Amino acid sequence: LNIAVLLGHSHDVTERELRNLWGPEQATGLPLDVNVVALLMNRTDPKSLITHVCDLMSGARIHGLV
Amino acid sequence: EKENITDPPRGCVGNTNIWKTGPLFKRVLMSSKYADGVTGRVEFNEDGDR
Amino acid sequence: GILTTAASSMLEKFSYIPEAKASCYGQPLHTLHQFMVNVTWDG
Amino acid sequence: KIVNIGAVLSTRKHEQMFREAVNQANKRHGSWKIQLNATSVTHKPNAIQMALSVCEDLISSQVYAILVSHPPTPN
Ligand SMILES: *[C@@H]1O[C@H](CO)[C@@H](O)[C@H](O)[C@H]1NC(C)=O
Ligand SMILES: *[C@@H]1O[C@H](CO)[C@@H](O)[C@H](O)[C@H]1NC(C)=O
Ligand SMILES: *[C@@H]1O[C@H](CO)[C@@H](O)[C@H](O)[C@H]1NC(C)=O
Ligand SMILES: *[C@@H]1O[C@H](CO)[C@@H](O)[C@H](O)[C@H]1NC(C)=O
Ligand SMILES: *[C@@H]1O[C@H](CO)[C@@H](O)[C@H](O)[C@H]1NC(C)=O
Repeated sequence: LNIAVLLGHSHDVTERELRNLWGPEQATGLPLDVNVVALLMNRTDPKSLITHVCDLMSGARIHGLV
Repeated sequence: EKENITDPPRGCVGNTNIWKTGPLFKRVLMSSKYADGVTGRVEFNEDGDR
Repeated sequence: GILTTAASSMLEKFSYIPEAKASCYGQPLHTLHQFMVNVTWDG
Repeated sequence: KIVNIGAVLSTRKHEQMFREAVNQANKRHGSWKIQLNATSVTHKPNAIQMALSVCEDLISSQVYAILVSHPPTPN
């Protein structure tokens, strides 16, 4: 389903490899409406954590938080 | 009455560094001995209870 | 891979897999909490 | 200087005696330069918005002690 992966600044990880992390892979994709959303965030304070969690849960009903 | 007076900053805007005198202020709360009160003689134990 | 494997293996068990909450404002039957205890992916 | 004191504190009788106790803390402690400043947040049945009220009312307030004083919740 809709699954959100969000990171900060660890290991200098960008987002383009996370776009290309699932696309050509997952040959055994049985459900249809499965999408991934990769995001970065500068601030890991709990105000913005709860804010982005509510934004992604309101963001087309994301069922998995990473 | 003590030194190293530090304050917990605006941690909701770009701050993740913890407040270093947290256990210091907690130890101040641990040594809170009182003999006044309508409920009675209030004092925190080693577990922080009445 | 663990999330998609649990979702695909729960789709064969139960049909209505997407069951989410709309928003944080304005105030459980089959979850993957009790499903992916036995999971192994990519060996 | 000034100290914000925040609490989950809605029913106005303990607003009144809380402001009274703020006045009494600046009364029986001499004429020291510290001042007090109250902060009160109200009921939310959803605890997510309780934490929302806590974070957008108490972090910028720089409070030192937070008191939950509402037992009889219907949930
Ligand atoms: C985070 O925000 C600060 C202040 O605007 C800025 O200096 C810093 O470069 C930002 N980090 C990134 C890369 O988002
Ligand atoms: C504050 O604490 C430090 C140790 O953490 C101590 O060295 C110092 O003497 C204290 N206060 C000051 C700045 O004198
Ligand atoms: C002890 O019990 C008495 C009688 O209820 C009352 O003073 C109060 O509840 C308690 N505290 C003290 C030490 O007086
Ligand atoms: C794995 O766990 C699930 C939990 O529902 C169970 O249904 C399934 O039989 C288990 N698979 C085996 C055979 O180990
Ligand atoms: C002091 O107390 C009042 C009580 O409503 C509060 O609204 C205010 O934020 C506090 N002082 C300031 C200017 O922050």
